[PDB]
Amino acid sequence: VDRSNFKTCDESSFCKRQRSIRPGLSPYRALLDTLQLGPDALTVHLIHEVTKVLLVLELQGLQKDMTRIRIDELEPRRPRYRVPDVLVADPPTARLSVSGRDDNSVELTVAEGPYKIILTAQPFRLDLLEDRSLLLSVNARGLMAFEHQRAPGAWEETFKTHSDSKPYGPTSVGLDFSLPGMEHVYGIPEHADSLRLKVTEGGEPYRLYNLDVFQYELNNPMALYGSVPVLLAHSFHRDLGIFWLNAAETWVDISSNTPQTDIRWMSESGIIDVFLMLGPSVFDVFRQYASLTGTQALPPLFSLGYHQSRWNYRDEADVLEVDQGFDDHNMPCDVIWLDIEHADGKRYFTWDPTRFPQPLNMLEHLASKRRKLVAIVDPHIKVDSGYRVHEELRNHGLYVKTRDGSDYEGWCWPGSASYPDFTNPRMRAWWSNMFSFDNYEGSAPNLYVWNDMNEPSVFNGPEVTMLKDAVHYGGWEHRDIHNIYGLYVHMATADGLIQRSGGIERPFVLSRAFFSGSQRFGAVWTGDNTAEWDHLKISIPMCLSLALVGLSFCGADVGGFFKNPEPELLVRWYQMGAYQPFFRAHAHLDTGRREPWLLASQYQDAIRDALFQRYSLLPFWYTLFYQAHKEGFPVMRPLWVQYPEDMSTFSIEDQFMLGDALLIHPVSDAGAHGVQVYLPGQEEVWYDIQSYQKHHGPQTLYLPVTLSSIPVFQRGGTIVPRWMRVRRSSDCMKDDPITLFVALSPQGTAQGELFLDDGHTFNYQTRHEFLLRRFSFSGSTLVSSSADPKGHLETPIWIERVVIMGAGKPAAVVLQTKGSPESRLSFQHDPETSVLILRKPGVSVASDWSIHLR
Amino acid sequence: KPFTCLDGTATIPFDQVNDDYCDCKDGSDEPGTAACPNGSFHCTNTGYKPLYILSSRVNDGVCDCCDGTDEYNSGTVCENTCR
Ligand SMILES: O=[N+]([O-])c1cc(-n2cnnn2)ccc1NCCCCCCN[C@H]1C[C@](O)(CO)[C@@H](O)[C@H](O)[C@H]1O
Ligand SMILES: [Ca+2]
Ligand SMILES: [Ca+2]
Repeated sequence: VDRSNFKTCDESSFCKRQRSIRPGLSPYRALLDTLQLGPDALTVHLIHEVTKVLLVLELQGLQKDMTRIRIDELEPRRPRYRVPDVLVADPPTARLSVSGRDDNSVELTVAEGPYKIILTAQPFRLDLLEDRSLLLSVNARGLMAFEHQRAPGAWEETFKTHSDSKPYGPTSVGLDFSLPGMEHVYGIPEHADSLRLKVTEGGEPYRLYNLDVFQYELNNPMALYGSVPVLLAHSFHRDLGIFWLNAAETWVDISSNTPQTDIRWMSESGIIDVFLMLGPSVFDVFRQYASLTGTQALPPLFSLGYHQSRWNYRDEADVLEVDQGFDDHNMPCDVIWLDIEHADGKRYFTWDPTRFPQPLNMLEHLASKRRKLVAIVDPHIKVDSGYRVHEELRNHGLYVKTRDGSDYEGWCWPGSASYPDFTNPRMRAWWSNMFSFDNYEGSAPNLYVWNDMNEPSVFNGPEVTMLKDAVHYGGWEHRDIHNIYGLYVHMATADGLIQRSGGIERPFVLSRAFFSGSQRFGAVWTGDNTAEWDHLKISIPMCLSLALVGLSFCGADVGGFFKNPEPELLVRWYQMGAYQPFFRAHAHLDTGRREPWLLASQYQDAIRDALFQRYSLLPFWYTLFYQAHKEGFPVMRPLWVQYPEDMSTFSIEDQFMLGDALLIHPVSDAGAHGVQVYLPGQEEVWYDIQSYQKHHGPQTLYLPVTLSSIPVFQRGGTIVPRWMRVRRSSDCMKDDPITLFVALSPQGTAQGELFLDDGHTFNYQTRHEFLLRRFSFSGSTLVSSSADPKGHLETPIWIERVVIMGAGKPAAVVLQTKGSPESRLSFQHDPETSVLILRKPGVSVASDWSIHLR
Repeated sequence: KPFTCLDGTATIPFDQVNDDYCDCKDGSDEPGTAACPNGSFHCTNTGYKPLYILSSRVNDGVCDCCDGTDEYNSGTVCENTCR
C-alpha cells in the first residue's frame, strides 16, 4: 500500500486539533438553572467557560436499558447534520426522574431503576450506574470538544493536489468515555487488524472513513472500505456497547489504565449522538443495538451456497463452460458472477454486444441448471451522451454537484464519470426502478447484483474518494454524509430487486462499503485481499469484528484477490471459506484461472469435500441466519461470546463458533501437521465431527491434520440438522430429507432448532409460511415440537436419519407421531465411538413426533 | 427372498429396495432414487446412447437423461431430446 495517498491524523486538520486536546479539566459546565426534565428527554444548557459558546444536552433514557446522549449548538448559524435512515424507528423512551440534587450534581433515575445517571455541573460529566455499580463515565478525562459554526488547515485546506474549500470551517465534535473494569474492546470495522482492538496511545487512532485502499496491508489502523461506529466492551462481569451515530470522518482513540479502558470519538461534522447500551450480557447488547438499527436481512437460501467469481469471465460460452465444469467434476455451486467486463465499456446496466449478446438465453441456461448469476453494478456513471442512464440522471438533476452548481465529474473505470446523489430519496427511487425487468434489459429473476466501489471510489479524488466540499441533497456537504453513501447504494439496489418482483422475492446484494444498518440490505466482503497465508488468517477477526456489530453476512475472497495462491493455500482457503457466512472465490484480472477442478486430483478432492460439508450444513446456516434476522444475534461468533467468563478466550481469533453448536479451527499454516484447538467450557463436552471422538473441556487439544482436515467440533447438548444428499445447487436440495445430529451433553440432553420456508420469498413474514421446529433430547427421548406455531408450510421434507453421539446401545427404538400407529425403527450402534444411527424415521418435518430409546 | 448388496455388506428385504433410504455401502439398493451418495441412475435413453448419472441427480429438477426418466417426481417435466 502507498500510505502517502492517505491522511494520518496529523495530516487531518480536525483530527490534529482534536487530538492535541489531552486529558484535563474540561471547560464545559452544565447550567442547572436551565435544566428542564421532560418525559422523553432531559434538556440542559452547556457552556464553554472561555468562548462562552452555549450548547444543548439532550439526555434520554430508553427502553431496553439504553441511554442516548445528543449535544448540539443552542443557537446555530446553520443546522448541523443528524444522520437519517440508519435508525429503523424512533427509539421508545423511558422517563427520567430527579432522585437527588445539590449545588453541583443532579441524580436521575431511569423509570423505577435500577439504572441511574449522575449529571455533574462543573466540570460537565455524566456517570451511568446500575444501583451503586459505576458502569460508564462521559467526559471524565475532559476531552469534550465542540467546534461551533463561525462566520462562513482550519478553513481552506489542501492535501497533495486537492483543495477542500471548507466553506464552514472547523465544525468537529468529540467526546470520551471511561469503562471501569473493561480491558477488552471490539468492533469499529473495517480494519485489517486483530479482533481485540489495540491501544492507540503510541500511534495512530482508528480511522472510520470509507476508503478504497489498494493492496491494503495487515495489522494497522488505516480506514478500509466500510465504517460501523460501534464498540463493544467485554469483561468477566459485564458487557457494554457504544454506538457513535455520526456519518462524517471519525477517529477513535483507545487507551488503557482498577483496570479501565478509555474511548474517544472525534468526528468532522454533525452533532454528538451516541447510544449507551448497558447489557448486562453481550446478547443483551445485540438486542439493544438491533432495536436501533435493525437485524440481518434473511438471505435467500441460494446466496448461502458457494459463489464462483473472477475478474473476468470472457463471454457467455465461458460462463456456461464454468457451469458445466462444476457438474462434470461433481462440485456444487449456486452462483456464477459477472464482473465489470460483462458490460459495454463499464456502462452499467448494459451488456457487451460481442461477448454477452443474449443475456436472457444465458440466464435461461443457468436457470435450467437451477443456478443464479450475479452482475456487478457500480455507482459511477460514465459521462456519455449516448448512455441512457447518464442522460436521465443529468436531465433530472440527480447527480452530486459541486459548489458552482455543476455536476461533479471524477475518474473511475469508464474514464470520466459522475456520481448519483444516493442521499436523495428521488435518486434512490430512480435507481430502484432501473432494476425493473423492462428497464434493465437482459435481466431475469435469477440475476442478482453486486455493488462495488460505492465508498465512492474516485481515482483522481483526494484519498481516492469524493471531494469534501461536494454538495448533496438538501445542501449538505459530502463531508457530512460520506460514510452512508455506500449504504444508500446497497439500500436502493436491494429495494430494486424487491420491486422488480412485485415485492415477493427476497434480494441478494453484495456491497463493499457499508455503515450501521447495512445488515438490513444483504452481504459485505473485506475487499481486495491477497493470496497469502496471513490474509487467510485475518479473515476470521475481520468477519468476527463485523459479526459483533450486526453484519453477519460477511466473507473474504477465497484464495485471495491479488496474486496466485499455491495449491495448498487455495485448499486451506476453501476449508476456511466453507465455514464462513459469505462463501465466494474471486480473483484479480491478471491471476491464473483457479476454478477448483483445475488443480491436481488430491487438491480437487479436499476442495470438493469442503464444498460438500458446506452444502450439507445449509439447514443449519439457514436457521442461524433466521435467528440473526429475528433476534439480532451474530451467526459467526468469537469464543468469548459463548464463554464470557473464560478470560483465556477474550482474544482468540484463530478459532470461531457458528451459533452455539460448532467450534471451527481451520488450518492456516503451510505444511502444518497439527493444530492447537482450545475446547472451552467447564462440564462441557465436544465431539470431533469427523471421528466422533468425545473431548472434555476445558483443554487445549493437539489434533493431527492432513490436507483434507477441517477441525470442526460439535458442542454437547446441541442438535445440528443437515442435508446429507449433496446436489449441484441448493435449489435442487430444498425439498430433501433432513438428518439430525444429536450431540449429548454429560447430562444426556440436547436441543436445537430448524427453520424452513420456500427459500426465496417474503411469504414467511407476509403469510407466515415457514416452519420453526424445536428438537429436544432428555432422558431417553427425542421430541420434535413447534418453536413457533403461527408458521405452517406445505413441504415434502421429512426426517430420514438421526445420528446420536454419546449414546449407549438401546434394546428397541420406538417412534410415535400423531395420525400414525406406533412404529419400530431399526438402528446401528458403534460401541467404540458411542454413536447411534436411527434408520429412516420417515416422519414429516411439519409433524410433532417423539423417538424413545428403550 | 431378500436383497443382497453387491458388495455383500448386508441383506435387506426387497421392500428396502428403492425405499428412498440408503442401506448398502455401494448404493446398490437405490438404483431408482437419490438416496445413496455413491449410487447411479441408468437412463435407458432409447434412440440415443444409454448413460449412467449420479444418484444425486435423480429428481433434482434438472433434465439429465435425454429420455427424461430421471425427473419423475420433481415438478420438472422433461421432454425427450435423444434425437
Ligand atoms: O495504481 N494502480 O494500480 C491503479 C491506478 C488507477 N488510476 C487511474 N487513474 N488514476 N489512477 C486505477 C487503478 C489502479 N489499480 C488497478 C486495479 C486494482 C484495483 C482493484 C479494484 N477492486 C474492485 C474492482 C474489481 O477489481 C473489478 O470490479 C473487483 O474485481 C474487485 O472485487 C473490487 O474490489
Ligand atoms: Ca433402501
Ligand atoms: Ca436430474
